[PDB]
Amino acid sequence: GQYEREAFEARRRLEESKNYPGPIRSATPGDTRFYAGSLESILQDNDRHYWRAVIDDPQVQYVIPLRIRFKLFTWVTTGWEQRLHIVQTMAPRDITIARLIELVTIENQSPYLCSSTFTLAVDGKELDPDKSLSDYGITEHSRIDAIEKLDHLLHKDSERPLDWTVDEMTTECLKRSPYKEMGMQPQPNLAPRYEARPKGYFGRNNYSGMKQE
Amino acid sequence: RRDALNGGSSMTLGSKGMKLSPDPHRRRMPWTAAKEYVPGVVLNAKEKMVLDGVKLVDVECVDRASQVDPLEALRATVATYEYNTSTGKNIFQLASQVEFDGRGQRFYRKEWQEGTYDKYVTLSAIDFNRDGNKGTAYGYVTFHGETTTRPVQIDFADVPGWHMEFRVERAVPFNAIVPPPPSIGTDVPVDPRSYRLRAYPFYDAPNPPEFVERLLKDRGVIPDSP
Amino acid sequence: RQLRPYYNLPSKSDHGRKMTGFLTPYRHWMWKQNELWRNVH
Amino acid sequence: ERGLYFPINHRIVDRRIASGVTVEEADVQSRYRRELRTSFATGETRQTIPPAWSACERPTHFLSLRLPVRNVLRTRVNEMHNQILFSHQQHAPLLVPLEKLHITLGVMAISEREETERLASIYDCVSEVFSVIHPLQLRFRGLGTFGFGRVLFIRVVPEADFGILETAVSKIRRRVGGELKVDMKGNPHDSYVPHVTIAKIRSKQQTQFGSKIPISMWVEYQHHDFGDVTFSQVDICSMRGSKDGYYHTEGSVHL
Amino acid sequence: PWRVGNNGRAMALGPSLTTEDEMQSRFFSNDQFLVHMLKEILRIVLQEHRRRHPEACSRGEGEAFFDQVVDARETLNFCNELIERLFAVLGQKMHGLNTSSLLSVILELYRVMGKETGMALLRRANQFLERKAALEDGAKESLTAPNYLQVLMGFADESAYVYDSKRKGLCRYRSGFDPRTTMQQLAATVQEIAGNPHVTWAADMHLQVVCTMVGCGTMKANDYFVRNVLRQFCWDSRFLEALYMEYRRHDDVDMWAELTKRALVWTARYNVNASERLKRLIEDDYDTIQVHTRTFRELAVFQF
Amino acid sequence: AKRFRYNTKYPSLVSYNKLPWEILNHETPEFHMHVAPHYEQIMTLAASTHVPHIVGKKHLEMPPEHRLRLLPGMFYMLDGDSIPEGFTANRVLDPTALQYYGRLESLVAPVQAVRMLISDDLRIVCNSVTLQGPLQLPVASYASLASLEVVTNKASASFTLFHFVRPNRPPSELQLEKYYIHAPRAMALAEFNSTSNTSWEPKLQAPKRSKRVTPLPAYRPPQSYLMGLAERLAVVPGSSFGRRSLMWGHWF
Amino acid sequence: ARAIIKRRTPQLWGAPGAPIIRMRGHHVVWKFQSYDLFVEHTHKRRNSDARLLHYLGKHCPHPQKSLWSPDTPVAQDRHLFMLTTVDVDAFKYWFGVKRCRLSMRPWALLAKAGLLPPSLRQNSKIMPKPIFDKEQLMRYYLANRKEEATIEREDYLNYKNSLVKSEEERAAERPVAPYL
Amino acid sequence: ASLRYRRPYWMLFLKDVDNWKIYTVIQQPDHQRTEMLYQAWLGGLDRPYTRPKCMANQPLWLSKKRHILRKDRLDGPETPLEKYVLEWHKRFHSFQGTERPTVDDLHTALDLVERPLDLSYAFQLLNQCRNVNNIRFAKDTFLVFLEACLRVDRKDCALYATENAEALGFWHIEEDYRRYLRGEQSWYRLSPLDNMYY
Amino acid sequence: EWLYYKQFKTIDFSYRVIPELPEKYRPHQNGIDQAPLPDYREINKMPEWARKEEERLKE
RNA sequence: UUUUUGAAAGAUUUUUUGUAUAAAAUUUUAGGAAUAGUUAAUAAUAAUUUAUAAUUUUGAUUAGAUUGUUUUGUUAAUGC
Repeated sequence: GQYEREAFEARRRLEESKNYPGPIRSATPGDTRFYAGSLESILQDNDRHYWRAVIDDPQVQYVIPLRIRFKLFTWVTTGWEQRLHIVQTMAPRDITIARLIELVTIENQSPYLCSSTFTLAVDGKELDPDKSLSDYGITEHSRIDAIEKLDHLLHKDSERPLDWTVDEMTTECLKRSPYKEMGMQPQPNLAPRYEARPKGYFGRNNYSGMKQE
Repeated sequence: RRDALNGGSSMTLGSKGMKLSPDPHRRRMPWTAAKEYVPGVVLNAKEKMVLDGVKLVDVECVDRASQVDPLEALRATVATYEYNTSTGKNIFQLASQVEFDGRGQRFYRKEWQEGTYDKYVTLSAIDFNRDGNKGTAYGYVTFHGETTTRPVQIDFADVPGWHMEFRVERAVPFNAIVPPPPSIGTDVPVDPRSYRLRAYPFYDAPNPPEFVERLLKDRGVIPDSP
Repeated sequence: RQLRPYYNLPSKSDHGRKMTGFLTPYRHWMWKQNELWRNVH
Repeated sequence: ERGLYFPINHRIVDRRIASGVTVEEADVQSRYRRELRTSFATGETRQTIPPAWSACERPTHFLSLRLPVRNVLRTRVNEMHNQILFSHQQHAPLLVPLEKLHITLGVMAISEREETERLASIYDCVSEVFSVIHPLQLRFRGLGTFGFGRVLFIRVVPEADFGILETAVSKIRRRVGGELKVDMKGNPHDSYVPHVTIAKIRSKQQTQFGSKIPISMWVEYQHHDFGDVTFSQVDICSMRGSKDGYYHTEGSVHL
Repeated sequence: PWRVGNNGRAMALGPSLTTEDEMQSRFFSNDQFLVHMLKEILRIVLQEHRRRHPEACSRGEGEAFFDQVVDARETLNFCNELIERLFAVLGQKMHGLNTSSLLSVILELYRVMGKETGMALLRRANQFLERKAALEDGAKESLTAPNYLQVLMGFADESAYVYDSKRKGLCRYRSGFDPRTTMQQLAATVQEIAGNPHVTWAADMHLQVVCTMVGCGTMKANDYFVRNVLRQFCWDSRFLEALYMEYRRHDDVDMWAELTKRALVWTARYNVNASERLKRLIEDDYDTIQVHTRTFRELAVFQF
Repeated sequence: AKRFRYNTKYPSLVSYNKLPWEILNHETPEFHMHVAPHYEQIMTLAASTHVPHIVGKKHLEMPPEHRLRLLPGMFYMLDGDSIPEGFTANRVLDPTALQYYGRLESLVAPVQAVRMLISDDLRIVCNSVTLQGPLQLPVASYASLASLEVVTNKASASFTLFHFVRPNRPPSELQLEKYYIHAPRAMALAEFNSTSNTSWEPKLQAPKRSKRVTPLPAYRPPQSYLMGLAERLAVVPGSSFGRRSLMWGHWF
Repeated sequence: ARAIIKRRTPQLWGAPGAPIIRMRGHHVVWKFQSYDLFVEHTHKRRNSDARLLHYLGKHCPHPQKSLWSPDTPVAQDRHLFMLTTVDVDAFKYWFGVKRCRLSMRPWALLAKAGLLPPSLRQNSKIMPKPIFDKEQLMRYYLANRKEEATIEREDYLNYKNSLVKSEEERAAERPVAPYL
Repeated sequence: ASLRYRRPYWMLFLKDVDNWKIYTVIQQPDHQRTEMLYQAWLGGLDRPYTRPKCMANQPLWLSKKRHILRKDRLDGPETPLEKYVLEWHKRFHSFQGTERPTVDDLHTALDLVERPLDLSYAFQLLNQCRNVNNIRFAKDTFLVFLEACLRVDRKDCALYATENAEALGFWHIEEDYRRYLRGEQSWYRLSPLDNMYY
Repeated sequence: EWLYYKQFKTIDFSYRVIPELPEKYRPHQNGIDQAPLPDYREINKMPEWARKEEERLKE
């Protein structure tokens, strides 16, 4: 890209020059934690909440915000759905993917997703747990996927979630992982209320990148 | 948005149309795009008056108690079939008869030969549900010469308005995948004698003089007294 | 509004609408002299 | 049931995620309350950052204020070491000995081909600054992190004599950096953070001991008072402690 | 489904014009910047020629585009005098850099200012590359996509006509132009080009191919267009602005008008805008082939 | 109608309004719906130019630990059909899936058979499409399929394409698009250089046409009850393609 | 988009609607009825302010006399006058540049002003609406044609910038010897 | 005219259910035992049950349980066609089937006729394969039907089945049977296995 | 047309069909109990046309 | 009691972006005092995390009257 490529070019030239004094840290401003707007927003790594019109020094990014696209079984109240669940982890540049996945395990707040040991991938081909992030070329942009130990089975219908829209929830399902809490029979408050997507939302067939109808 | 008519104009509210955008207009309402709807009410209006004096049998009229004279059950078959062909034939009643489920045969709803409209659906597959007359009917669409480059699902198969003139050439068996029709500019060159295009992207036919003399008459250019 | 011509396609039905929007090709031709004298405007 | 509904502790909107992505396409769930944590809640002491080349080369000469004998910093550091050990037998091989104690007010990459001649002119610039100065009293209070947690040190507080001391050390930084084109780490114009490193992870332990000292070992002292002490000597020393414990005294200045 | 969509994570409809595929003028090292200098100087030499003569730079507007104007040779002397200037003021290092960006500007400089053949262009660029390659190591340098684009454009300038003179329906051509020879050259060079694996094609190259096909009167250009461009390039109405000049040449209005209607269907299908030149192309002799070129509201508003 | 900026509304620990994740499933015809129009461009590719990994000589041989380390995303064409090691093969005759390959076959040698292979690990699936016969493409001498010895040999060449992936995976990690390099047909230009060069005479002008165009059959306006003005209705001229202000050819 | 719609007062879409150049005016006794012409949005709250954009003028529907000028022997001047005060330049900025919908009574007025062409609904009942046909429409354009080189200009200087810095008097901005 | 607002979201796109306002209110504790009784009334279950949080269309699983426990009538299967009719009304009339009848499974039913009763049975299976499951009869079904109505000695049925032949599923009727059931010939076809008419 | 909707209590003449709810909306309370299973021998007696036509074969 | 284009204005051949919840000033009643899902930090934590927490006489919490900050009346006029 006309930015990633070029900022890498210059980030590299900067150390292709030894006649360079260092940065004047009092004059290399950080970012402000207090600003105008309303939220505690996070901008980029190179960006300041204020105006800093300078072209500050292109510095190496020590910890990468790595984004791992899990698979969370959601419950619109009309079936279970497959939807994108990125967990953007701030991870260093020197780490082995083994420790990276240990890291994501500690990082998630939905343990719907770290029940069983999983692995990483980029455009398919797995990454080994003995080499590190630059050992393949992981930036914050590496369009990574994540693959569970039961990903090759979700076309199947054995471990597929037994939903009360189309399936029989026995009593033993009423003491197992999602269903003890999912809230089958509506309380006076419908206690844990979930989403709801129509049975006729997308049309007669489901969601695809290409035009079917 | 993407393509409204004449651009974006506002001398009226109606100058855009009954919808401004061939797209949806919400990203949370996917269905509300603009398809070429064909009447659902009136073309699902199956004349019950053909099906009156027939003493029908129900799927719970299976009892010997309810079994009718096979002559009257023949009245029931002819009645139910005339009852479904009242407005027309669904494609699933069209191409259950033609051999090989009509794969390859170029269908057309009645309008698709009338006017500047010139289109067919060089159908490419048909799959039937348990109940027939419903299912998924895919087809290489063909407008004014040009085909899709993959078999699309065919809209309004499951509405009764269809026709087809089965030519034996297009009888495509259950073993050979439908070879897609050629388009008249790309896959086959153009000849000015075999096919001649009905209307181009600019074309609009001269005024039907019965419509000009109806409009004159009403708007009072043609005197109209009883 | 979108006019309801008495020569529209009357949905012979008791539940929705006794008259639908479906022109006789005179309308789609009359509607022409309608929506071009506005685009001249 | 015991607080706000949508707390502003968790009110966060990250803008390195594209637009619309969290709306209708994808979820970015993470833990943002550690990337939005403050140097006061971690320990990042913004050390003067050396550029590429000066970062590639190891510290050869370093200016340091010498600790006197019979200190308070020494004794409180001794009890800190007792508690480091009684806490963990793990962490003894990371602590700096008590005798290697100094006060770092600058590191400098000196070439040996022009070694002693440059050391002499540097000595001129050091004595010509610290001649009129009085003996210096400083404050040690609360530790911090060099190398992103690699180094743990008892910074001298800016609350007693950092003003005078930093006029001095930025003068001698300017002199050693722009006058005699020696390599102090940073810019000729920056002010190197004077520091008292008390423990460190060295490249020879990175492999086994990590790249970040365990903030549990020391964090009880991250904001402890280590003492106010007086000192009289600024010494340029060559980086060889094994001489007699304290690094090779390549020059002294009494105050 | 009706066409190949230009998707985010991957384009599909090819490029309409070829990029120089490089870094910025700012990112160059001092040496390469020297070549960059002459490249920019030549850019403005061509630009002053275009501004000084607007009739002798637009392709095919009059026979003045065919007669080489006075006061171009002298400027070409100054061009090659800067050229040998860099060639001399840099030696071995002049090899180990990228001179394609200036290569193309020399090509276009001599190509527009003077009026050669496209064979002269390929000969000349090969002279350039052998000249630069005999410097240090036994090698040579493959012209890249832009450099080839200059070749094609020389071919398209080569096969050009003075078509709609005030009423002339003719196609006035150059005095003694032979398209057998020309298209022989073109097919040869394009075989060379498409043999090059690193040369990614783009619609700028394809369109000069196509209007070569048309100016050569081959009656095969539209066939080229369909197999090669129409379906898979985010193409533009200049393809068709050229191709109609091939469609008009048939013997029967029956084929002329129908191929045109098919082209316009392509237009509507592949999301192309009939340019004013397209519509006036048609309208010029629409009184013969009766192909309506105006939407109805456009026609009504023009009349009113 | 454009795209808004950020989710400011909901707790992102419960993904709410998110258009669901497309997963191409090998069991059902959607797998082939997506991977089917892709093969045809890689076919035009390997018929125009030489690209390395397409025309292998045999399967890849890798231990079952590293199979998923190189293969996922591996797609190549062998001289004849032969199951790679560690796989099982399942033919498919479903017409609703086969229907797509129409545009494949009507541009290249017609498709003979189609299989889905699954590894004994269950986790690497190879859609394997075996083609048959003389190609429709003027495959170039410096192609990759030209080295596949198919256009060299006479009719009855049964070469076969393989595309490996992990299953249940979205149409993103199907690295079949990265070969969308478009290269034209120069065989078309190859007429004007050999022995047809003196045979073909080109005409540059147009001939004197004294005859106007023969008009189409007279227009009979429609007689069904029309939907209405396809301008005002937002319906593309054929519900297929066109511009909603280029409302040609909808009944009038 | 509301559960129980407001029945006499729905517009087309949305809660704050597009800007519209309305010409309201309070209904009291006809003698005391004059019209607050003003920009504003479609979907307002009950009063005329909360989506009031920019007061645009006032109209007197009651034709008044020349009691500000003397008694001319000039007919068209002695005729009653109907008066209105526009905000011509903020109308141009709203209508032209922000594109606010021009309602039909306000348009009926500004038509009489000379800003906007006489509206759709000033229908001369006494003449029929037109009859479009492609043969005659194209036969005319054939007959009388205007050129690209005369149309592109007007397109530019009528929808895009029109201050032609006269090439000759761009000389006044190209400095002289002390910096030339 | 959208019910999008008046009723909850997931009940967007609910048509052909009557008065959905009950499921909107199905959580409120009185309506809760109201539907506890409606479900026990519809039966099929043993322990208490109501349709789940946000379902108006009853579960597909419970609908299948009742649709299969509802006892198929004709407890008197004697003739081949009564057994075949119980099996066919378990195959193509069990809840949510994906198989649609075969002309080759109409043939067997049609060839189990002893009496006019079975004539009516297989005739109604013809009705369904003709009009319910939208199938194509074989080339030679008119014979399998002509003989099947002779097996009860019916001629009026076959003459009506020839006179109105477009709407039955019989597209190929050779002129021999037309001439036969009129009398234009007094014989329809020579079985060539034994080279004898009839 | 509007007469149809006017029976409904869409409080706004809405062209929507809000079904007016009764208090006794289900059979379990409106007094209707289950279906009476007719005797399978009562529905397994031959029909009369079929009997008169069963007796016309011996002739 | 405060908030946006993503609806719409709204124009093209496609994927197109960073502007929002926050506040700040003013608050009544004769006899005037205690109030409470609590304050801050961690937190996309803690129905049992940490703590010398927060509101108040600069008039708090309870209760009472009361629609909150360009519209009048009087007066030469601060006012009322």
